[PDB]
Amino acid sequence: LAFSHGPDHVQMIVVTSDPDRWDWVKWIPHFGDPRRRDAAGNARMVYT
Amino acid sequence: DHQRRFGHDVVGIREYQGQLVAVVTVWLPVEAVAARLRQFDVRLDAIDIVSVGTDEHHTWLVLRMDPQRNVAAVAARDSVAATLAAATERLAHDLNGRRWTARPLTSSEIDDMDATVLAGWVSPRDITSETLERLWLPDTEATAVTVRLRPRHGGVEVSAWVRYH
Amino acid sequence: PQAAVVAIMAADVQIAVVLDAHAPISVMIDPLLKVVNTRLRELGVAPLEAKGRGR
Amino acid sequence: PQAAVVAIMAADVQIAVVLDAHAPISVMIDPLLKVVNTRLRELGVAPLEAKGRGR
Repeated sequence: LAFSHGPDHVQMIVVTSDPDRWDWVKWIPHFGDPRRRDAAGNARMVYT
Repeated sequence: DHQRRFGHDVVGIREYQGQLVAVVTVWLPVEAVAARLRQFDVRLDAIDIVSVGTDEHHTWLVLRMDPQRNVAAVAARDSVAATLAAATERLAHDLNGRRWTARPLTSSEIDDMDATVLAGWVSPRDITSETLERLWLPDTEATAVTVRLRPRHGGVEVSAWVRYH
Repeated sequence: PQAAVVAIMAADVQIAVVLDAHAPISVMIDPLLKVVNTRLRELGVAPLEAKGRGR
Repeated sequence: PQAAVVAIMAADVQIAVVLDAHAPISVMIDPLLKVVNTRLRELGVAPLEAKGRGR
């Protein structure tokens, strides 16, 4: 999905109990929340 | 003979039965140039440290490389001369950076270096590592001091000799 | 402001950090090794220490 | 740590590099490609490309 669809068309959410398995997704711009900003950029749309 | 290559420096080369090239360098430097006898592909015949002086303190590396032991490397490259020119530029850039600088000689300056080495006798020494800085001390108008490195096995083994006047 | 997010490789681990994209390296490298050592200590890894002279 | 000096070759060029000998190749291939492309572009040589699909 990240290759085929741009961040403006598809956004992504991961809800997890084990975020270490999901630590790689932080780089993918589709997980970026456009609404909340932090030091690293857009907020990651990963929830526990 | 001479070349300027796709690299960075002009390099003089001589050939008679195999190729010869030399690099000047400007207290003690590191001894570990033995590894550069075995580059990533080429296999050089010997590394000889050469030095001459009284005054007139000069210090040199002269390198021997047989193309026929190196054909597998040369065949990948657009010239045998370009091969050894690159390998000597590698050694020059490895030595360069510290207080001592290094460059390949032009073949004209190679004949100059040959003249200064001649300028117109004791035993070869079995154990040498401590000797170098005191073996310069005996009184002479000219001393030539040199050390040889050769690939006896996968290691590198050392010999040194000197002459005076 | 613009920032780089980069994956520092040290002591056989990757550590992600945020850095000022316009400050020079020498300014931001002074807290960086502290942050890295703090993460290494979080990981229970022997921290980075210097030997001899250098930077 | 151990880092290996090696030659590398591509695009009718050979370059020598020092690689973090114990890091996975998947950590290093991508910036090694970027390094090689920068070096080739500096030489006026046509850089490397991905053709179609592959890796």
